This record gives sequence, C-alpha cells and structure tokens, in this order.
Amino acid sequence: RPARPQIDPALVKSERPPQTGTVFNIWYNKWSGGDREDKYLSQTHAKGRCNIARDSGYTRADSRPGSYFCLYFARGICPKGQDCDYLHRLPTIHDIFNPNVDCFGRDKFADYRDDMGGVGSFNRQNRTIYVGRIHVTDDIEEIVARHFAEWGQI
RNA sequence: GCCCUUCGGGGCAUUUGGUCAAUUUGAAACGAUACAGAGAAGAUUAGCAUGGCCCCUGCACUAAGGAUGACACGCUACUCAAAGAGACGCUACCAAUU
Repeated sequence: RPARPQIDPALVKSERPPQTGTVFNIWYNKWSGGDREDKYLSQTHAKGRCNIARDSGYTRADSRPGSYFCLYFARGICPKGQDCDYLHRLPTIHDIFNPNVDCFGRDKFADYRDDMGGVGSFNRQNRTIYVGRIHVTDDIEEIVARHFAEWGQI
C-alpha cells in the first residue's frame, strides 16, 4: 500500500512561535525581552500520532536501498505520504544502524543532553527509554504495556 | 531526438545534490525582580602592570577602555637531627600509744 498523508500542509505551514517577548530575534529565531519561567513550564501536547495499520506504508525510501525512517512519520506529523524520502515503518529486528547515526538519520553524540533528551550517545548503547509524567492509577502497567507493545518489541 | 550510412550499421549528448519546507528534547541573550555590594597595613583614592582552562567593547591578533576590567587575600609536618643530663625505667613494697 502507498503511504498515506497523516495531516495536511495547510496546517503544516511554517510560521513563528507565539509571541513571548518584546522583539523577535531573527538570528536565533526566538522571542526576546520576556522571561525565563514561561519557557521552563511550557511543554505542550503533541499535535499528532501515527498508526502502523492505518499510516505505515510504502514510499520512495522503500524504493531506495539504505535510507532512514521518517522522524515526522514517527511523530505523526508527516503530511508527505508516498512522496516522503524516508521510511514510513517501524524498524524490525533486522534494522540495525551504525553508532554514529540513529534510525532517523540524525547524528548521535559523544555525550548526552543534561536532561537526557534528544538523539542519544554512541558512548553508551542505550535501549532504555524513561517515560515520566504519568497519571498514577492502578491500570498504568496495562496501559504502558499496551502502548509500548504497539510501538515495538520489548 | 537529430544526423550519417557501404542499408549491415555507426554517430551526437553522460551520473545533480545544500540532512527534508516541520522551532517542545542537541543547546541565543538581556532586561525586570530579588538580593547584596567598589584596591593599596587610619580616612578618601590617580593609576600602570603581572599570570591564563576569565573574558567583554574595539579594525587594532603590535591602540585604548572595561572598578587600576575582574580573579589574587585560602592553605601551611615530611631531603631533617645531634650532643649530655636525668629516669623505685626493666623489681619489690617492709613489726607499739602506756
């Protein structure tokens, strides 16, 4: 099957972040003249999610050997569909990558970010993710097992 | 596509490239607010330096300035004795008012 579009470019137009400052800095593309606390607490919800059955399909990266997965397909915000140049698929066990890059083609680092976010490190072969800010109920183990079993092999 | 042909064939032209167009998690920085708060053995302070895993402004990486730009002010045995003079040191502990 062809890769379906997940959202549309009418809402994947490119535009500024909302104004949190006196003046927009065009070098760093950030707002200035404001505060620091706002940035710390602001962590919004994701604008999409992807489906293996509904969204994952074939593309020009399935045509081209030795290419990477689509990061925006992983985030569920890939409006490209079949015309994306990166795979719309979960990696299998036969999908291995060199230490210098990750599965999305982004370069890995010698270190970690000090909040352990981002791409990762080739100085540690880490296969363990850390999922915080979970609402504490009793079915949390069932919910985590279901969703991450949907996201891969554990 | 064009050209040539002796109608079999042959020629002309030949491998681009900038990680996607997507801003939370691969790195911008002030200001406001809070707080404190300026060297030289009394008080007040003109400065010029020194050293670099501290830099900023500047064309100056052969000016100048930035509080003399700041930092400096903790800590503190270790190449290490000798002479002569002592030692109930190294063991025991001991029998009359009238």
